[PDB]
Amino acid sequence: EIVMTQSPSSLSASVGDRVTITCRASQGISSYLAWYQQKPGKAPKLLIYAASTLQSGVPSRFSGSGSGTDFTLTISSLQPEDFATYYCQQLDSYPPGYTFGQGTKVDIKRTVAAPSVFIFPPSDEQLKSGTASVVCLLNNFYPREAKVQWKVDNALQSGNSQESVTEQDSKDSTYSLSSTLTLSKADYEKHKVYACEVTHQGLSSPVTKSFNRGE
Amino acid sequence: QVQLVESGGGLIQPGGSLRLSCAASGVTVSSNYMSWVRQAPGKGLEWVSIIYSGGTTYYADSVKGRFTISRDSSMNTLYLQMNSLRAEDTAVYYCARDLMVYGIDVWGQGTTVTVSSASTKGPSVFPLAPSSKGTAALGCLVKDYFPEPVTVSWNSGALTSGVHTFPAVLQSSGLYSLSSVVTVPSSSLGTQTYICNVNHKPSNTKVDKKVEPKSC
Amino acid sequence: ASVYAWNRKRISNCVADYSVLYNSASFSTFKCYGVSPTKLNDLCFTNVYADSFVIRGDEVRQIAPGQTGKIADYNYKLPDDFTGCVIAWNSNNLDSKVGGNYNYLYRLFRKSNLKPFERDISTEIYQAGSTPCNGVEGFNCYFPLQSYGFQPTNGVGYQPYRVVVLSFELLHAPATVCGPKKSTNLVKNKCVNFNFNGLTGTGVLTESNKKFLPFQQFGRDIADTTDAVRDPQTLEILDITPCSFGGV
Amino acid sequence: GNYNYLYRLFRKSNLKPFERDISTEIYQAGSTPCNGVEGFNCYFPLQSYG
Ligand SMILES: *[C@@H]1O[C@H](CO)[C@@H](O)[C@H](O)[C@H]1NC(C)=O
Repeated sequence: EIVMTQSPSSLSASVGDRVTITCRASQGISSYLAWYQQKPGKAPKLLIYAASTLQSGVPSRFSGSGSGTDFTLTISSLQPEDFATYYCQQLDSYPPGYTFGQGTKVDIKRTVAAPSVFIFPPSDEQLKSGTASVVCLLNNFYPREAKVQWKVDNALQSGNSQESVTEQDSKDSTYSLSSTLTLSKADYEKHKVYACEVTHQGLSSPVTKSFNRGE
Repeated sequence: QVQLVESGGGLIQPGGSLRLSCAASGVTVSSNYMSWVRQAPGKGLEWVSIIYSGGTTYYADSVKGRFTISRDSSMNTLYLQMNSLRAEDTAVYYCARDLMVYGIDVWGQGTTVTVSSASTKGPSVFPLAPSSKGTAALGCLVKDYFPEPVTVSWNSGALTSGVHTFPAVLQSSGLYSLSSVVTVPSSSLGTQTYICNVNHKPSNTKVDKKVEPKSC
Repeated sequence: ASVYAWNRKRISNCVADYSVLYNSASFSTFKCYGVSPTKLNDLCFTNVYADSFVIRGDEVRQIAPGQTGKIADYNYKLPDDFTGCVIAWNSNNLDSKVGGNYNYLYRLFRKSNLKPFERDISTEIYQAGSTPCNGVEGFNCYFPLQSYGFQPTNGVGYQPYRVVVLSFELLHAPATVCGPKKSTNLVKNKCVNFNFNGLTGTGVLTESNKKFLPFQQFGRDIADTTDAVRDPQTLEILDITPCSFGGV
Repeated sequence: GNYNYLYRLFRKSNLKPFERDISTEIYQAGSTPCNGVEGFNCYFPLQSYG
């Protein structure tokens, strides 16, 4: 089977920047490649076909190049309407199917901002139901990459949490992230110290917010 | 007017059946390679099926023996018949005109398919109280509802600055959860009431939850 | 040839040595439908057809009865009742260039499937939409042929393979293509069961005394019995004396 | 597709009346001895029905 490796997973770019997105075929596919653009909630939009031909109606700042294994998309001067996700597609593959790259999100570049971290205990109302939700908030941060680690009595917790990220804010270009730790009431009452540990480029060292159950 | 318009999507229990339509204008469906491509939430495009102009059809392994592609030349319409539906079939389904080496140039707007055994349920709204320890954060946890969507406002629309309503996540239980947060001056936590307004039309549920500083 | 314009050589009036073909280590695909390869040398047919072209490796599987795909539907179609053999080998060392070999083409657009052994060489602009084309390319108006552009760095699935389809046709007309049907040495003065050109019998072959004409093959006694034969290889006339027998 | 039903595709000679052959010996379709190893011109005599 032929594998498509796309890189990077994300890049940040200001308006006017030259953007470059890379796609690597695990074996030679000659020119059997196409590039697409896709925005949240919309369908894909074809940009380049046959590795290097510009689809009709696509602005000339888009260009594709490469043949064989290594392919690049190029946006010579990034415009505001070009912030989207981009990915490559191997053309006319076998077995039947569409092999797409993993995708490259192109977000708006801005100065680094460290998150504000807040931890929220489960409410008394929810505890009466049988389930304890613990929520960790990462407010107005940039860039998107961020690591959240839950600790329960200093035990690092994985497998019982889910995360949700907003889209880039239309005024200050930051992200916000929430993390929800779900436990049974019985488990929750077996432990005292609940904390989320946040590491981020804006923080010189991991920031921890915690509470003690019942205080 | 070159466009593809999909329809037929909806909510259906596992094992049910569903028939998607794709009405074309400009493009002639029976003269073209026509594909169905789907995209699960947060996942990538997954090819489903294709019908050749000469009549040849192919299907993804995951849908073989359950899905059937077809077309009505007189209606210039493409169809996908989906039987024995499963939870992991949940996705937006696009129809597309394939030009092979010339790429996929015409896409539809997409129709949404949701397959789930979950029972329609209005959400519980729990407070996320500001901690006792210049600006404090508070919010509302909108837990265990189905189906999407819910909308959230603060003080009936009077509080919009600094509000962040996160996209919902799907839990192992098959129900959705979601949080809405806002940051406010610490100095207001005693003199300003904060209520979140939660609306969930599928269950006819409107809930207002007052979020207060917690009393130790 | 390009697959859309596949080449056909009609072979007739000849002896076919199939040992050259099946005993070859140089073929990567060799599938026969309705005939055993080894057991082809003792068969006669009225016509042999040799169709040849180049396709992708991923497309080789389409050269078979009852297959689908761009090649089987729009380029080269075998019948469901195919009696013949499909032979294919990788030719990346020959049919690919470093810039890409664009000489080999395939049909990409066609309204309906080819009938078996049909050959469409038309270049009419393909009308993919509602408004007609009138020989003008453009949106919804596509040149029907496309190029493979074989590059030597391609994976096997995209590398060129040469394909030869041998069809064996048998009509109500005299057969002109048979297999070798070799012979052996002959022994004299010993009772043998013999089979000359068209006749068979049992007897002892001996050096003769007759003078057959240059065109005479089989002798005949007065009572319509074979008496002498002309050896097909050696221009010598052999008398057939039936092997000794008698009552006990 | 049920493939539990098999049929023999090759044999060095035709079966005699009421003869039963269940051997799984590799049929040598070419001039190269198989030595019990399947491959080119070395086939498993049985094939499954579709
Ligand atoms: C047939 O071939 C043999 C050798 O293979 C040769 O000696 C003989 O003269 C040939 N006969 C004729 C009629 O050409």
